[PDB]
Amino acid sequence: SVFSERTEESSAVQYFQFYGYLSQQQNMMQDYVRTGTYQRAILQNHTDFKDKIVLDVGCGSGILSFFAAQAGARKIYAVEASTMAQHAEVLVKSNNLTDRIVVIPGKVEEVSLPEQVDIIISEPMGYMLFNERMLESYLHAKKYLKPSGNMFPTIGDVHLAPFTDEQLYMEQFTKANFWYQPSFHGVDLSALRGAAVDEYFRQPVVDTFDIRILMAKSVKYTVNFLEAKEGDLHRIEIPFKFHMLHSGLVHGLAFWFDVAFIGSIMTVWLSTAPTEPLTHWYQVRCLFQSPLFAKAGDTLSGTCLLIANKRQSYDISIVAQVDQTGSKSSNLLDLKNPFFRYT
Amino acid sequence: SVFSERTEESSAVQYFQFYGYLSQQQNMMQDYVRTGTYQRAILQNHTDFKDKIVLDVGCGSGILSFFAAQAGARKIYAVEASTMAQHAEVLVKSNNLTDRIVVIPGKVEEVSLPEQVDIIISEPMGYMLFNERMLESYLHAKKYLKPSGNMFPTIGDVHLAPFTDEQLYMEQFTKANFWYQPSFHGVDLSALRGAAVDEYFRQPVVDTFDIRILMAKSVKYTVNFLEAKEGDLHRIEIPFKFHMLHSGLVHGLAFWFDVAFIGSIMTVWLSTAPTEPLTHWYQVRCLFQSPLFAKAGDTLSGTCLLIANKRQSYDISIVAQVDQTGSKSSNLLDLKNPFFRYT
Amino acid sequence: EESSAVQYFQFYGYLSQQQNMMQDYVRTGTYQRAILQNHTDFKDKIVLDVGCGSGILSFFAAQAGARKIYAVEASTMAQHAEVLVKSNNLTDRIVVIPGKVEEVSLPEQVDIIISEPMGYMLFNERMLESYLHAKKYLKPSGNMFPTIGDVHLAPFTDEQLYMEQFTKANFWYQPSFHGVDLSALRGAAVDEYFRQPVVDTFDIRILMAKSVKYTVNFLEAKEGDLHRIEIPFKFHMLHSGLVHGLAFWFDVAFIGSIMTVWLSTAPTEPLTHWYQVRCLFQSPLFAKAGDTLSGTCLLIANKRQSYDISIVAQVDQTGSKSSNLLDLKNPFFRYT
Amino acid sequence: SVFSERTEESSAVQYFQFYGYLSQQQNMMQDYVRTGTYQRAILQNHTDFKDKIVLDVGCGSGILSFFAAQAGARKIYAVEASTMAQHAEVLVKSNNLTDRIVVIPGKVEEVSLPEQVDIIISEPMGYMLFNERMLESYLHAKKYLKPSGNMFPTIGDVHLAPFTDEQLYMEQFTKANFWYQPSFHGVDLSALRGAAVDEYFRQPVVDTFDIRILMAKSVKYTVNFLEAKEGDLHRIEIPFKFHMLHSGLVHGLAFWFDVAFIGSIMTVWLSTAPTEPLTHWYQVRCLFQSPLFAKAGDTLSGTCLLIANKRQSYDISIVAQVDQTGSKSSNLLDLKNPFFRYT
Ligand SMILES: CCOC(=O)C(=O)CN(CC[C@H](N)C(=O)O)C[C@H]1O[C@@H](n2cnc3c(N)ncnc32)[C@H](O)[C@@H]1O
Ligand SMILES: Nc1ncnc2c1ncn2[C@@H]1O[C@H](CSCC[C@H]([NH3+])C(=O)O)[C@@H](O)[C@H]1O
Ligand SMILES: Nc1ncnc2c1ncn2[C@@H]1O[C@H](CSCC[C@H]([NH3+])C(=O)O)[C@@H](O)[C@H]1O
Ligand SMILES: Nc1ncnc2c1ncn2[C@@H]1O[C@H](CSCC[C@H]([NH3+])C(=O)O)[C@@H](O)[C@H]1O
Repeated sequence: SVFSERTEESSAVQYFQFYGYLSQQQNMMQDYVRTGTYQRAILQNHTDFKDKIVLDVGCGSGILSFFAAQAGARKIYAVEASTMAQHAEVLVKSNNLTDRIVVIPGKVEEVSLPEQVDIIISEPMGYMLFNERMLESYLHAKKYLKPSGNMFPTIGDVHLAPFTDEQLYMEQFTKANFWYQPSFHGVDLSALRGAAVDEYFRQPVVDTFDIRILMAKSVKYTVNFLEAKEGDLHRIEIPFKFHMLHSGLVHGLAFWFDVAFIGSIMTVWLSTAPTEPLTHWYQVRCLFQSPLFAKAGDTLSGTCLLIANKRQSYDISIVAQVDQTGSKSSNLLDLKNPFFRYT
Repeated sequence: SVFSERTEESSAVQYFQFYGYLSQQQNMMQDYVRTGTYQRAILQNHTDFKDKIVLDVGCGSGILSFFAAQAGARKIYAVEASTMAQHAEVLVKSNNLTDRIVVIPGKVEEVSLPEQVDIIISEPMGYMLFNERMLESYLHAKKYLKPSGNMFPTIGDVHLAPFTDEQLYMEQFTKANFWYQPSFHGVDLSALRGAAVDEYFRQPVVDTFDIRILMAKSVKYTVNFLEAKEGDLHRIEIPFKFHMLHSGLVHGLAFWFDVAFIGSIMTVWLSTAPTEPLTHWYQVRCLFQSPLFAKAGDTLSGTCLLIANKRQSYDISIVAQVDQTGSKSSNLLDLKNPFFRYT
Repeated sequence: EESSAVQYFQFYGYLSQQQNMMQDYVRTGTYQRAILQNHTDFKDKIVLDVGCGSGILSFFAAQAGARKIYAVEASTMAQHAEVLVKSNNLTDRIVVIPGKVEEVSLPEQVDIIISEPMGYMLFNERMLESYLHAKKYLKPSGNMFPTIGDVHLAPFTDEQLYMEQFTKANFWYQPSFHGVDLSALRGAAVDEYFRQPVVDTFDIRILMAKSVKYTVNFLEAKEGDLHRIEIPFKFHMLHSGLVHGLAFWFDVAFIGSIMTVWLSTAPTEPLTHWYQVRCLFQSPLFAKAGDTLSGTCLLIANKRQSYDISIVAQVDQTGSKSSNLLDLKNPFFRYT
Repeated sequence: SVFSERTEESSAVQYFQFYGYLSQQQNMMQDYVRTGTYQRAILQNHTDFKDKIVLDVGCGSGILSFFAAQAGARKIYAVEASTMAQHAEVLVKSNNLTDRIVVIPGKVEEVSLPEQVDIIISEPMGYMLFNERMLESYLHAKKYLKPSGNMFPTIGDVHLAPFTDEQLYMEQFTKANFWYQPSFHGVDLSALRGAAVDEYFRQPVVDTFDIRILMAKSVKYTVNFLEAKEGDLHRIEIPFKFHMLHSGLVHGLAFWFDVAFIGSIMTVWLSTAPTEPLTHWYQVRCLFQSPLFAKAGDTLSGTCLLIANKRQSYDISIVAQVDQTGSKSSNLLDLKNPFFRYT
């Protein structure tokens, strides 16, 4: 199948084991911004759902299908690959919606749906939008989408901005310098210090931060889910040119994302920006191996290349240069294993 | 091999991947009670190592092998299945111990050793002692042990005691009651309440606690590593009969463990008891879904049954009754998915 | 029901209960203040005291110069009031008439009716109906003391109380209480506990929105108006969080010719023997600051001299709704 | 029925409304002394129950019937007049005991049983044993008892003893003197002081106390439920002669009670004495209007007469005199309206 060909089994097992927990669905559901914004988007665009056929990709508990039901959908196919699928069936039955919602256990790449749909709904966004690579299943599901059908969310924006955080940068060495001692219980650990430094810097940092550490307005990379194909997400090249608003040391790049629901009545935005209330996605920061000095007015240019890997995640490659000085720094990060710093 | 027939590919991959990180090694090493107590056990029993052949099962960073070298071992075979093996060899070289520590990459069930050993060392203890199932590899390694050789640790004591903690119980009940809502954003979730409670209470609670919450003297279950066979750890049946010292609600059972290093010069104990300084193992508590009332003088009897599973952990069944009244509780826990409650 | 009335009037026949009421200085002092400072509404007037008890209000009316006070009391306290009238040398002015105001015959119409008919949440005990019934003896230009009553409602957050009640219900969750499985009743137990209005006081900071007010004008209203009392509400949430229920209190106003005097049982005011009342939701509602919480509190009069209370509340922005039933006759007195 | 004939409608309605609440059943159930002693009494006398026909008078939640089922009864008729009867039916089914326990809604005086029973069980004890007059229903149920049938409880002991408690006594005047003031908001209340004193002294005081307030060994009055007839409980005359152990002022009589379960295997006692752990019955004290001075060695003689009233309670008449001095005191108390003093 399409899913299995792009994912090591070991990862998929863990992934769907993870989403089989009611506690995780609860964790997502209790994020008021998320759930409220999806509900707001679906109900305020009721003309996009009333008497329509809907597909819920990865329905989990089923919450979005029930929202689609509130909006008047004629028939909702709710596909779910984890065991959560049975619980969804339970909720469908207990909410007297069996005539309207059909739970389909399995992967959307592998199940067969009987008819074309007017609209697809889903919540496939991970850290940095793309983590978990579920966006590809979302795009894959358009094989069941009627031409001129719609996608909720309709588009996704990834934002990048350079940041300064001396303490975060210093933290890595403070942790790694554990190994820089000649007699830990009589053992010289120092030979592993460089390896420890490298290991820490390959971890993207998941947490939030004060927006005051940001040194330039973000660069935006847009995925239009109506236009994009699954293959578009295998290699994501995000060039950037930052016009520095502040003078100082740039320690790395900060990441967050927005998604938009573009309905017939209105467009509704779900934002994970550090200027907005915190969500369960937080934000993500990728350090440069070496800080770059920049003056306000200078340009910081380079590339963030996201390469999809077989663990349902991405290898992140960042190259940055201060154009005015030629000072250069890069980093390569493994997004499947982020460091959760939030407290 | 013995390891692969009894272990899922997915679980083993994540396990040995997990232990491939220097940061996790740093976390274990920075547990001073653990590391210091091991070093104390090995050095104070230097005669059990002097000019001896040693096997270190799962050497990780190699720290125990270095202790064995400090104590005068002539040759140490250090077996390690994760990529950490590469790092351990780096340390063996930078510490000029190549003539004495031989790193052998691979699983102890699969590698070939050149000779039998006089003593086996390892740190195979997990949560509730048994989690991760490394004790089976530790016991499996005895095929390389000479007829009158020794094991460090030599024995392991599991301790059980009932506790009262209304707040923890109500905490979990508070979490589970989310699924009690009849109108979460208009959706009746209640049909799943029972499912939510089951899932939450199946999580052993990992943390520490004040000893005064204990309602009776602990019961001890001893595993003798010198005599026990690997197969013995597939199904562990722990009967218990507590003589209640205090009247009140028993909300569940608390678990911790001791291990002993029985050397020629001394017996050295490593304890994770709540009366002792905290370790990275903390303590473990298994909640009853419903508490049992008992009076001082009553006896609380039952069985704790541990079933080894394919995810390198245990299915826990706890059945307990207040003998005088017939008040009974039965519970099942999934040790692989614990609740980390500390700070 | 005869059964309810017997207990009611036996309860009010005890001197200790009168003492308990009298020793509420806010109540007694505020009543006295309302009557004396509007003394011209009583001076040389005819008064009816509905449910006079010990007679204290009739005595206030006498102090204000009333020419004649008919003090109606159905409990045996009526006999104690007459003792006080004699020992206070007011036989020429206070006439105790034992019996129910619905059943006695009065010699003349009155200029003003006084009474203390307020129960928990104002309406408990359904004595307001007797008060309004008594208006048959009221002159066209007559007055009522109190004249109006305001019921105040506000959403509140109080996790401690909610878990307190759930902890109690959790008893019925046991699969083996002395070997007996009680759990099949847990749903019934929760329902019962959560049907208890909680009588006590609280810190005003638990309130999550400015209160909503429902006013009953005793001068205008009919007895019949009180069998079904429908109180709609729309709260504009000031704080984000879990709404665990609705808090209730009441004010009454004595609108006299000289001044208006207010008696308040609000949590911002000194405590009275009425405290305040809270109705818990079985499931709390999450609301954000700025959201709207709308719904209805419906009071249906029953034959046990009280009301069946249905509270339905909804967060308008999410559709999260909670429904609840309270038996006002059996409250939980939490105050200590 | 005999029940409707001895109780005003108003009282019975309130009584059975009161007992229709689960919280009330719960409070009785959570009295461990009570519930546990009944369970012990029934299980330890299993030969009095195994394959027998049982009558449970006023089963409430049904708990005693379930104890009888545990002891092996072939059949239990569980009679209950409040709406609790319904909830009892639910528990019998959910506990898979419909073939052995038959819930019979109604008053034991009014329902019909299909057959005679071997043993009657009940918990009919009120304050000072006799309050609520349920013992008459219990004795009435003997119309269904086989000759040589048994009753659990089998006997009831009411204990009386003189006590000294100056503070309790003074409390009464402190409370009544509220009315002894010439200008309560301008009103002279004093004419009612005597009535207030009266009202307070007519209330039996419910609470517990230090046994050291007792001034003589108690006198015991026994009801043998096997022999007694309903009518025996309408008028209960308890003569007493106390031999004073301590010198001082006697302020009244303290009351408590025991019941005994006289089975074929053993006798089990349920005691509410102030020397025993507290129960929901506490103890009861009836004050004398005027205290009596007694010397150690003096005799305090008199009568406690309990007269049943239609409010399902008793009018208590107590007359006592110190024989050596002739000083005399009386009190008339209404057990229906006690003062709950316990704090
Ligand atoms: C929570 C406290 O509740 C209260 O405020 C009251 O009910 C006030 N209480 C006490 C107030 C008292 N007057 C005082 O201020 O001293 C009501 C009194 O009115 C009597 N009564 C109730 N119905 C009655 C009826 N149809 N006909 C005649 N009498 C009635 C009652 O027997 C009682 O004596
Ligand atoms: N290819 C796939 N096919 C089906 N379900 C999937 C797939 N990939 C991920 N999922 C599920 O999609 C869900 C993403 S989480 C969103 C769940 C739910 N719609 C909610 O908003 O609460 C998880 O339950 C995953 O198990
Ligand atoms: N069957 C096995 N064979 C070899 N190594 C193993 C096996 N099971 C676990 N391990 C490794 O053993 C280690 C357990 S942690 C103990 C490491 C070291 N003794 C120290 O105290 O620092 C990890 O590095 C695991 O990867
Ligand atoms: N005459 C009567 N007939 C039937 N039930 C009665 C009668 N009098 C009292 N009861 C009930 O008897 C119970 C008294 S206490 C509850 C006793 C129960 N067996 C237990 O141990 O928990 C109440 O449920 C009353 O409603």
